[PDB]
Amino acid sequence: NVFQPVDQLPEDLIPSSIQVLKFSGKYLKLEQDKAYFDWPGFKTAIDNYTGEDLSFDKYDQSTINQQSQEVGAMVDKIAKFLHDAFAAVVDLSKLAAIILNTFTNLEEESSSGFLQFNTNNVKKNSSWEYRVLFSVPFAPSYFYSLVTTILITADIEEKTGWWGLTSSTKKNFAVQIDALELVVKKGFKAP
Repeated sequence: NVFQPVDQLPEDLIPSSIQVLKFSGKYLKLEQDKAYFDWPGFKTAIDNYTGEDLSFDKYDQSTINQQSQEVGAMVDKIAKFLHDAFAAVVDLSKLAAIILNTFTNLEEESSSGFLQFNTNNVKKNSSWEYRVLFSVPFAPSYFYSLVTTILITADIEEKTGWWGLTSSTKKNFAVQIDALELVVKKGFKAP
C-alpha cells in the first residue's frame, strides 16, 4: 500500500476505510523512480469533492528546521504536534511507538510502498517520507481518517546509514509533518 493503514474500526467500516486508502493512493506522484505524496493535488480534490460521504475537517502542517537531537526526542515532537491537534484520533503513547518503530526498522521496511528514500548530493544528506493513514470511530456509520505524511531529513549520506537507528541515536534532524483529517461515512467509494 501507498500509505500504511493503522486503524481501530469495526468490520462494517473496513470496506469504506479501504476506499479512503484507494482515494489517497491516486495522489501518489512517481517521477525519477521516486514516489511522493502530492499534497496540492489531494487538497484540491478534497476542496472540490462533490460527494456526500466525505467531509473535510482540518489540515495541519509543520516544518521544523534541522536540530541536533535524538531520534526519540524527534519522534516525541512529531507525536506532540499530531496529538495536540488530533487528540480524538490519536493516542500519544501508541503514535510515538508507531513512528519510532518505523524509523528504527527502516532496513526491513525499506521496500515498503509507504516509504520513500532520497539523497541530496549537494548537501550530502538524505531523507525518508513515511506515509501513514489512521482511522478511528467518530451514528456509528462515521469514522475519522487522518491522512499523514512525515518527512524526516538527516545528515546521513548513504541509505545504509539509516539502518539500526535507535531511540538514542543523535543526528541533525529536520522534519515536515502534514496531516489531513476527514470525516467519512460508511458507503464511501473512491471517486
